[PDB]
Order: sequence, then structure tokens, then C-alpha cells
Amino acid sequence: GAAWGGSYVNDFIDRGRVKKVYVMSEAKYRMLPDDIGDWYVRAADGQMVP
Amino acid sequence: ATRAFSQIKDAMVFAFNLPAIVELGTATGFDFELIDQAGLGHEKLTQARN
Repeated sequence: GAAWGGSYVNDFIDRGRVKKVYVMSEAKYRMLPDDIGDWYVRAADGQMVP
Repeated sequence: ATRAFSQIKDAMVFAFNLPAIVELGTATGFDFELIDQAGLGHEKLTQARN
């Protein structure tokens, strides 16, 4: 999700009025299905997994 | 009473009566609001009030 869908995390305060915080991928690593391969999941032990 | 507690106190203490039309003003009198438009912050607005 937070790579491809985005994530509202917490709120921060811009110039004195509250705005949002979204964490998401950069553009170029979430356009074509092959980009699925770029993402690895950290395991129980300490290894990345495609 | 305002005479009693004006001079002989270390902090200000009023003694008074409510008007007949409560929640709705005196006769000679106004309620001004100084408002922040550019995002100038608490200090600049405060100082502006002074």
C-alpha cells in the first residue's frame, strides 16, 4: 500500500495551520508492473525478500 | 468595593453587576478582534496588539 496507495501518517503544522503527512513511493518505481520487483520485505531474521 | 480592592491589593479585583440584557453589550462599547492573515505567528500578532 504505502508504496502504491499512499499513507496518511500523522498531522504536522505548516506556518501555523495544520496539514497532512503522506508517505509514498517516488514516481518512477510504481508505473509498470515490473516495478513490483523493486520492493523487498524485511523478514523475522533480518533478510530482504522480493 | 472597587475602591476598597484597587489600592490595598497586590492583584486586581473587581466588584460589579451584570447588565439587564446580558450576553449582549453595554451602550458605549465595542469588541474588536485582531486577526492573523499572512501566518505571522503568535509573537508578531501579540506585539501588534500591544
